[PDB]
Amino acid sequence: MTMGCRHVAGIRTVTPSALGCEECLKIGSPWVHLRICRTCGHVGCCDDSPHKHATRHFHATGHPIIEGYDPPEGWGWCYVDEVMFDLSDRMTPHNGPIPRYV
Ligand SMILES: [Zn+2]
Ligand SMILES: [Zn+2]
Repeated sequence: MTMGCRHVAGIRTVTPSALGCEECLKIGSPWVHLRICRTCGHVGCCDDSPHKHATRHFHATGHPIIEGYDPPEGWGWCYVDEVMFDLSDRMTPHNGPIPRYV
């Protein structure tokens, strides 16, 4: 899909902390789509969502590469690069059934 930047060389297959955006789950609120780090395994709603968990989390932890978990297409977005590359065979397995609200 896209040439992976050096950041990709340090990402692995991780395990999600929840069945969706943990922050949204804390208040029982829906999400649009989910982005999980290929590092800490923590999930978050995209910046397309008004909650913006993935973006604030990125700034908080420094995890620039996220994967679409809610849409398990198998791609990795690197915030600092703005490039979306392929993770088709490395895609994170489901730890449960993700509640698609939207
Ligand atoms: Zn990068
Ligand atoms: Zn993270």
